[PDB]
Amino acid sequence: RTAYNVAFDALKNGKYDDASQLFLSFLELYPNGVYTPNALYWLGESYYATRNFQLAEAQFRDLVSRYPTHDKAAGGLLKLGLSQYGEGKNTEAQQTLQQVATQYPGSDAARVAQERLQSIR
Ligand SMILES: [Zn+2]
Repeated sequence: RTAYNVAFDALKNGKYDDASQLFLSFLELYPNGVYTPNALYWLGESYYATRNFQLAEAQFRDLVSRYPTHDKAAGGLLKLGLSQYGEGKNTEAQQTLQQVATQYPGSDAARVAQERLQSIR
């Protein structure tokens, strides 16, 4: 049990403010560790959960940029687009959701991105 687990447990319990502080703290210590991509993703999700779309955008963008082949990257790009939609940036959001199907064809994330894209229209 380490700092990642302490952060993850706050998230599991729906304590999003605590989880954001703890994952932010984790990322200060681990700018490029084994669980860095995971932490960027979950920090993004913590922010997304509380409609902090600008804060979420930074985390998901970083994740996809730096770890494009990581397990979390497809979902990260999906949530980047959803965060941009949350910011009211419809053009940029549609572009990003389109990117999920292009860069991560066949992924669960690509499917969801297409569903959300059709709803945005
Ligand atoms: Zn934006």
